[PDB]
Amino acid sequence: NSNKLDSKHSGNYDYWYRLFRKSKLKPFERDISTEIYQAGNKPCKGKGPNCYFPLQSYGFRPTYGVGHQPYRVVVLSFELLHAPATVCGPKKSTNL
Amino acid sequence: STIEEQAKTFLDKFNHEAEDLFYQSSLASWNYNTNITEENVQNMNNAGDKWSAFLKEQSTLAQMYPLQEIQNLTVKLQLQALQQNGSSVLSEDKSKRLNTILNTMSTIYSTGKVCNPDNPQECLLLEPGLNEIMANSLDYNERLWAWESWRSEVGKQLRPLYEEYVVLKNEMARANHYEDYGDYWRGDYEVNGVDGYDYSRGQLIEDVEHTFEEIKPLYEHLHAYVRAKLMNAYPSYISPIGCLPAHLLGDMWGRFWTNLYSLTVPFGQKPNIDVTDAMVDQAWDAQRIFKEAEKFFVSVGLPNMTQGFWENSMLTDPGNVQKAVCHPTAWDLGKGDFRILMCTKVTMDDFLTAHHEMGHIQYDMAYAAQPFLLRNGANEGFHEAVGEIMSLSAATPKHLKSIGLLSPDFQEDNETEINFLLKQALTIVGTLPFTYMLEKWRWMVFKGEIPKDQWMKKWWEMKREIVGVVEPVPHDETYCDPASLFHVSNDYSFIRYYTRTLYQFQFQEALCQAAKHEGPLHKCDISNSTEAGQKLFNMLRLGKSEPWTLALENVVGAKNMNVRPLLNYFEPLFTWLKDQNKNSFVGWSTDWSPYAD
Ligand SMILES: *[C@@H]1O[C@H](CO)[C@@H](O)[C@H](O)[C@H]1NC(C)=O
Ligand SMILES: *[C@@H]1O[C@H](CO)[C@@H](O)[C@H](O)[C@H]1NC(C)=O
Ligand SMILES: *[C@@H]1O[C@H](CO)[C@@H](O)[C@H](O)[C@H]1NC(C)=O
Ligand SMILES: *[C@@H]1O[C@H](CO)[C@@H](O)[C@H](O)[C@H]1NC(C)=O
Ligand SMILES: [Cl-]
Repeated sequence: NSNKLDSKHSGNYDYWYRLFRKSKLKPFERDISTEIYQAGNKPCKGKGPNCYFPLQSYGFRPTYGVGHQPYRVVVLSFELLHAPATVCGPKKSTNL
Repeated sequence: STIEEQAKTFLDKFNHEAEDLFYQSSLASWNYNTNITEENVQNMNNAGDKWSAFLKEQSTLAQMYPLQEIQNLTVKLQLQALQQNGSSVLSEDKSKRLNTILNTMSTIYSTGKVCNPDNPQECLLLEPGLNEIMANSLDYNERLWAWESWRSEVGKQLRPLYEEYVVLKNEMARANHYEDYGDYWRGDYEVNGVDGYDYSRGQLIEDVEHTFEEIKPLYEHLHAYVRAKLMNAYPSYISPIGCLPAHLLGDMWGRFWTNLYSLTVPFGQKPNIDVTDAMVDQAWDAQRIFKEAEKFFVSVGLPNMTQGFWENSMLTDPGNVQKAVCHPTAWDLGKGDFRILMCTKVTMDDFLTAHHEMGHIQYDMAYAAQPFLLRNGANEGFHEAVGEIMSLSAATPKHLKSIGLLSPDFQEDNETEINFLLKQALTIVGTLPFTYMLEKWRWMVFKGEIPKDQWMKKWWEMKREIVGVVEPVPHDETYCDPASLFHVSNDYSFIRYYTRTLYQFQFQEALCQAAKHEGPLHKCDISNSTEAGQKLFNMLRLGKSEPWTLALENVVGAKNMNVRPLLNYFEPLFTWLKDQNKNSFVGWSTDWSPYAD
């Protein structure tokens, strides 16, 4: 939980997330989309009545519930593929 | 493609914008109400103007969605709550005239002054002055003068203005497909589209009339007892069969009979429960009071409290440099920011008031995840009732003994519980007929059933027939005495109190049954039970996205208001009081009046 650094009064309006995309994403994909969504029929241009801007804001304040609390998440991924390993754990031993 | 999805997108936008706007508005109100300056007034005026403009803009923009093409209930509730334009359906001219007449109602009621007939320059306001006059003075002449001066000063000014108020409100209600303003007010309890939970607009009138019918006998017995005590105190002013005078009921309008306690105390010699000596002896302060209530709320398993409330809320009077208006109010600023404001003193009354305020905060915090348009009680009457049930629980002497405020050597007996129940009856039983008759009378006035030239006459006829209250000096149609009340003159519904009285006792009975208590309903304690807390939470999380009937059933299992808890709680009181009333006349005569000799 990050409640001291990634929190501020008067609301935190800096963090984003996306709720609209044409289809499902593929694993480990980056998509900085700027196009406007379309519902099913209109040749709409711009922010139409059925065409919206697909970016929202993570409104944050330090008086939030635990379930809604802005948790800091980092994921670590490894690959067990046969190749020369460059990073490995340390080990140390006794005296001579 | 469909209009439902466009409605979902519109509500999604409105929720996130209105959260910030309402937060700024409520923060301005919070910095004004506690800290009274002139620039904070300007800041609140600006914030409120922005909030009202936003509400009007959203209503105008979302009026183009017809409600006939919505399926899932959640959205339909949001759109119905949003679409109510209120006064905006009326033309601009009559709307502004209405807002001015409302402002004059507020100014006249707040600044109303009455002067004694011996000193023109010495005049008294109501809350600072007449309140104390009719709450402490035992002099008949002084109470009569306070009643008559206040009424003759406010009602004559407020009568034609109330008439045009009723006309404009009826016109606006007819514009909004309502037969009368009474129907507009009754629409709060309205629900549709849910099978097995429907509720009609006349159903409210029917059930309230039935409940008053079943509650009548205890009120009449208490009236007989109070009348006997009053003739014991005042032999030459009250008839053995006639109705009680209005200005002998403890307050300005007969709303509460809490003052008359000393008159109807059964054992003036039996000690009364009070732990202010316990707080001063143990050096209790506001922080310890609120921590004690914190642990009381934790005892049932409710969610334990947050940091910002303790850090930023003022739990004490802010000295004399800054002056605060500290009526007990729980503030939900939105976005998880909950706050409290009241000038805390070391008194048991403040202990119960704090428990009530924390109960409101607990309710407010329970539905924090609910969207912006629905973050409110299932109806209007669930907030206060939930706040008052906690104070009722904390007032039990068992809890006081448990938390080390009352000595374990204290001997509970029949007389002490009879005294406590008489106190509770004087605060509760006295106000039910007043609330019922007041709201009902306004309903007929709104319905327009009573012609203009007999409003006061019919009002007093109802009072003498059903409430047992008769005026001491006759009044003509130029008076507007009902408007001499805070709720009547400032556009508030009054039935809320009757429904709250029923709901709080229904909840108390249900939770006490769930608590497995072996003893009198009034001795019941709800701590030690996380099952009761879970039962309370099962409705606390609901809010009002679902019909109020379902929320009530989730607690008591009943889909309608019932009077069984109220009669069961006061049953020992009822049997003792009927034991007393064997030698006194039961009922009242409407013909007798103090001014008729
Ligand atoms: C006094 O007024 C200021 C003005 O914003 C406010 O910030 C402060 O909280 C007030 N003091 C209180 C509420 O105790
Ligand atoms: C309403 O929405 C809920 C939650 O998504 C869903 O479970 C339910 O089937 C919907 N009902 C209708 C009538 O669309
Ligand atoms: C916090 O609340 C839970 C119930 O929600 C309760 O089990 C726990 O005892 C509370 N915390 C403390 C310190 O009592
Ligand atoms: C008090 O605590 C324990 C809980 O197991 C038990 O003696 C008793 O059931 C509790 N009292 C009530 C009223 O639940
Ligand atoms: Cl009436």
